[PDB]
Amino acid sequence: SSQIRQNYSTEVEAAVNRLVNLYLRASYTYLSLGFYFDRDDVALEGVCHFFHELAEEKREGAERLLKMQNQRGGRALFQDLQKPSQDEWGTTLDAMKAAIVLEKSLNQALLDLHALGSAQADPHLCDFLESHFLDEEVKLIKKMGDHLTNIQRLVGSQAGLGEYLFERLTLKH
Amino acid sequence: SSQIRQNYSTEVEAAVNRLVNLYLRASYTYLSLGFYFDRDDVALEGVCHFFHELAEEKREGAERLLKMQNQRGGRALFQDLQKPSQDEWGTTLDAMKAAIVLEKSLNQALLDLHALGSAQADPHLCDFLESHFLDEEVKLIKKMGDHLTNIQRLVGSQAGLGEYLFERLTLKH
Amino acid sequence: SSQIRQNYSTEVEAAVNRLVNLYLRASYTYLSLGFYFDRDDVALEGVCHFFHELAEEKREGAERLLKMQNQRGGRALFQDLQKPSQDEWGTTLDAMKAAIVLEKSLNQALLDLHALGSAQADPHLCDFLESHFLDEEVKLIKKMGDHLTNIQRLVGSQAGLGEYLFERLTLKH
Amino acid sequence: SSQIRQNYSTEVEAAVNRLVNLYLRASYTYLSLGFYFDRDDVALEGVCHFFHELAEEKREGAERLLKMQNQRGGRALFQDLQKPSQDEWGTTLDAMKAAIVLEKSLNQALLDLHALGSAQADPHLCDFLESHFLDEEVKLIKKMGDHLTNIQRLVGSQAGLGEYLFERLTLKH
Ligand SMILES: [Cl-]
Ligand SMILES: [Cl-]
Ligand SMILES: [Cl-]
Ligand SMILES: [Cl-]
Ligand SMILES: [Ir+4]
Ligand SMILES: [Ir+4]
Ligand SMILES: [Ir+4]
Ligand SMILES: [Ir+4]
Repeated sequence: SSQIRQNYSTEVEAAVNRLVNLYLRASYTYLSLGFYFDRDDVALEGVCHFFHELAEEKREGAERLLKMQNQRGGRALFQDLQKPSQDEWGTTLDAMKAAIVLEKSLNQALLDLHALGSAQADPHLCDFLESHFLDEEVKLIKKMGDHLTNIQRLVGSQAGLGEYLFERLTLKH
Repeated sequence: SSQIRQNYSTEVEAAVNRLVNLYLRASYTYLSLGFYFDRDDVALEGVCHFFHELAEEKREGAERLLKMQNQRGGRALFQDLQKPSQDEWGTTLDAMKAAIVLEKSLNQALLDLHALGSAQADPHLCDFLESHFLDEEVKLIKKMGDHLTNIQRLVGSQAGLGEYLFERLTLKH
Repeated sequence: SSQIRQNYSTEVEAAVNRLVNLYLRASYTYLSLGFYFDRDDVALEGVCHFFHELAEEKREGAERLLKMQNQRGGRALFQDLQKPSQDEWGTTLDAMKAAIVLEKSLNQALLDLHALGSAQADPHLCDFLESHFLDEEVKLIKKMGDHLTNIQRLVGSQAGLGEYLFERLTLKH
Repeated sequence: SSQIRQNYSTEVEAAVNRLVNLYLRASYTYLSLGFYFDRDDVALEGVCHFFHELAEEKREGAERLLKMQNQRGGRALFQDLQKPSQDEWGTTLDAMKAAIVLEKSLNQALLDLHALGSAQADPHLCDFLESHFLDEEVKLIKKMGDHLTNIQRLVGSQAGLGEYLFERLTLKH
C-alpha cells in the first residue's frame, strides 16, 4: 500500500477516477466522430483530422490524471467506457454542436473537482487542474465556438457548398 | 519455349493476358478523359491531371502483369484495344461516376483472377495480386468515392461554381 | 450510403467491428497494467513502459481496422468497452501470464476472421490481416514467451531480487 | 524600511522565515547523509550522489524563499540550524525512510503556509508555493516511495547483495 499519500482525500481520489472515465469516454466519442467523417459518403478530411486530434488530446488528459493519481498515492480504478451517444453524427454543424456540449460537460467536471479540492484544502490538486486542464479547456471551447459561428455563417441556402468550404478553408488537410 | 514454367496453369496464363488488355483499355479510357478536361471549352486542369495520372497507373499495372507473365514462363498475347466508351465525358461528376464504374470492373477482374489462382493452388499468383493490385484498387475506389461525395455536395443549384471549386480546392494544380 | 462497397460481406463487416472492440479492450487492459506498475508500492518502471507501449500498439491496431472498414465501405459500430478483468495485477509474472492469455485470445480472433474472409472469398481482408496483424501477433507472443521463461528462471527462492533484476536488465528504462 | 510591501502579512513573513530554516536544516541533513555514504566503510557512491543532490535542491528552495521574502518587502531573519538528528544513518533503507519522513514534514510545512496564505487572501504567496514547491515535493516523495519499494523488494535474506544492486542499477554513478 502507499507510504507517500499526504493531504489526498478519498473523495478527491474517487473523483479523479471518475474524471479519468469522463476523459476516456470523450476520447472514444471523438474516435467515433473522426471515423464518421472518414466515411466515403461523408468524406470531410479536415473534420476527420479535427476530431481525431481531439481523441488523442482527451486520451492524453486521462493519462495525465492517472499519472497524478499515482504521484499522490491514490489508486486508479477503471470502469466500463460507455459507447458514444450516436453511431452517425449528421453534419459538421451537428458534430461541432455535440463537441461543444461534450466539452462543456468536461469543463463542469473540472470545475467541480477544483471546488472539491478547494473544500478539501488540496492545493496540489487545484494547481494541477489550473496548470494542465482549465485553460486548455477554455481555449478549446473558444476555438469550437469560433468554428460554430463560421459553420453557421456558411449554411445560408447552399448547405453543401458551405460545408465543403469550411472544411477546405478553415480545417487542416 | 519455357524451361522455367512450374505450377502455372494455361487458364491463369490466358486470364493474365485478358487482364493486361483490361488495364491497357483502362489506361486508354483515362488518356481520353484527361484530354477531354484539357479542352479549351472544359478547362479543368486538376481533373485533367487526376485522369492523366490514372492513365499512367493503369499502364504500369499492365506492365507489371506482363513482367509477371514472363517471370512465370507464360507468353504475352496482345489483342486490339477497344477505343473508350465515350468521345465526350460530360461533367466532372459524370467523369468520376464513369471512373468508379471502370475501377469496379477492374477490381472484379482482379478478384476473379485471385479466385482462379486459389482454385488452381497458385499461391505466387494470389500473392502477386494481393501485393501489387488488391489494396491499390481498394484505396483508389475509396478516393473516388470520397471525390464523388464532395462533387455531389457541391452541385446544389450552382453547378458551375461547385465544379470550379472542387477542381481548385480538392484536385492538384 | 456507400458507392464503393464490393465483395465485402455483412459477416466480415460485423466481425471487423467486434475485432475493433477486442483491440480497444486490450488497449484498456494494458493501460491498467501500465499504471499498476507505476504505483509507488509496485514501482517497476520497465514493466510500466512495456505495458504502456502495448496499450498504444493495440489502439493503433484498432485504428487500422477502422480505417480498413471505411476503405471497404463498411460502417464502424462501437460498443461499450468492458473494464479490464483485474484492478491489481500481482507480480510481473502474473502480469506477463495475463498478457499472453490476452494476446492468444486476440490471435484466435484474427485467425477466426481470416477463416471467415477465406470462406467469403475476400482476399483483400485476408491480405490485410496477413500484412498488418498475423506476424505482428506471432512476434509479440514469442517476445512474451521469452520474457515468461526469463521471469520464471529468476524466481528461485529470492522472488523480489529476480523481479528487480528482470526489470533492470531485460526491460527498457 | 520597505516602500514596496503590499498585502504581505506579518504572519506570512514570519512563517516564510521558519520555512527557510526548515529547508536549510533539510539541506544540512542531506549533507550529512551524503558524506555518511561516502565513508570507506559504507561506500555506496549512488546513495552519496542522491543525497548530495538533495542537499543542493533544499538549499536552492531556501534561496528562492529568501528571494521572494525580499520581493514582497519582508525581512529575512535567520536562526541557528539544528544539527541533523543522526550522526550515522544505517542502511540505504534506513536513510531513504529518514528522507521520506523529512520530506513529509517539509510538505506539511508548505501546505500549512499555503493554508495561511489562503486565510490571509495572499494569492501571490499561494501561487509562489504552487509554482515552485508543491509539485516539486509531490514528485520527490513519489520518487522516494518508488525507491523504498525497490530497496524493500531487494532485502530478501541477502541484504548486502540487494543494497549493492540497488546502488549499482537504480542510483546514478
Ligand atoms: Cl449501450
Ligand atoms: Cl486482330
Ligand atoms: Cl463491470
Ligand atoms: Cl541565537
Ligand atoms: Ir482521417
Ligand atoms: Ir492536363
Ligand atoms: Ir510509466
Ligand atoms: Ir559522493
